Formats: sequence, structure tokens, C-alpha cells
Amino acid sequence: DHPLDRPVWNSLGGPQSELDVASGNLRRLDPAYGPFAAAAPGAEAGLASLLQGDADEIWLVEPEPVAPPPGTRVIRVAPLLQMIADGPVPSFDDPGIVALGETDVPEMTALALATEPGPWASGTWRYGQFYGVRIDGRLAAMAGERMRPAPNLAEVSGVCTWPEYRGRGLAARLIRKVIAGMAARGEVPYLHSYASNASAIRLYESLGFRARRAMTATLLGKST
Repeated sequence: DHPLDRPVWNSLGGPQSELDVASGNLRRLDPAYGPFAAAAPGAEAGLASLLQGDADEIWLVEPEPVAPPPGTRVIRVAPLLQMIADGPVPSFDDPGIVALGETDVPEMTALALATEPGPWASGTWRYGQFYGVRIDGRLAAMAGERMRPAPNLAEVSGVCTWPEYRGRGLAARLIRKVIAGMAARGEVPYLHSYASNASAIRLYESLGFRARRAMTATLLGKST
């Protein structure tokens, strides 16, 4: 099957294998980076073993909903549309977009926790390159890189903008910058949207992404 059919499994067994903290037929992203996990086909019972504290949870990204094995419960199930940008990136020079780094982490963290960038843990900024835009000296918006299911695939993630800076085209410009870097390295961008986000899908289509397939994000917690 395609590397993007199991992006958590494949990234953690592939280019990002140093981020895997589990063993054997379970793969678990270092929690400093994010909440993602995956099981070998047939080995899903072991997912419960990744959930010890009462409030622990794991996100899975698979073609179908993951059934809660014994010791677990489904908290959320989110239909996704997975998209790929495998056509040429038109060049777009945008010097207002700045690379982010360690000194920006407090501000990145505030933005991420306040908006909907997806999961954001203490070390998520280390997952790959992040870019930002600053307005009145504030970090207005950001976007970055995340999973790498194979050497030539790279995920666009962490796209978020403070409400007060929305409607100015920042997200589009940040996505452009991220995919330019991927392009420079000969990598193909991909991303997930919620299937429900009609607006976002149109934005991504306008930035060169096409629908690849439906996927499902499952959030598992401990059974009560």
C-alpha cells in the first residue's frame, strides 16, 4: 500500500524512527512531539498498553476508525480528507515570512494552545521547520512540518493564526513557504483536513493540493 495510508505507522518506522518510544508491534511518537500511535495489523490489543494514567490518550491516523480494544474507549472520531501536492510549486518570494526557532517557542506555544493547529506538545516545534509572520512585533501566524511517512513525503501542519490577524491571507502565505522548502528538497507535501472543513479544502486546492483519499483520526483513552 501507499506510505500515506498509514502515516503514523510509516513515519515512525521510516524517516522518523528515532521519534518512536515503543517497541515491537507498537509505535508511539515521543510524547514531547505529539500524541500519535499505531499498531501492527492484528496487534491492536497492545494499544491499551500505551495508556496508563487515567487521563492518557493517543491519536491514531488510519484509513478507517480504530476499534477500542479492551482497556480503552473512543473519545473522538474525526473524518479526514488527505491531500497531496505532487504538481510543481510556483515560486513565490515572500520576505515577510520568517523562520522560527527556539527563541519563538513561548509565543508559538501561546498561539498553538489558543487556536486549532492540531496537537501541540512541549517539543512539537522540533518536528521540523516552522515559519511565522510578525505583526506589531507579535507572532501573528505560523505553519510547519510534521510527519514523514517516507523520505520523499512531508506533512504540512501547525497552520494557525490569532483571530485578530485572520482574514489577511497569512495562512496561505505560510503554507507556500513551507511547501517551497519541501520542494527544494525534492519532497512531496501532503496534509490532512477535517472532511467537514469545506473552506480549508478550497484553500488547499488553490495552493496545489489535490484530494488523495479519505482517512480517519481516532482518539482513544482508558476505559472507565
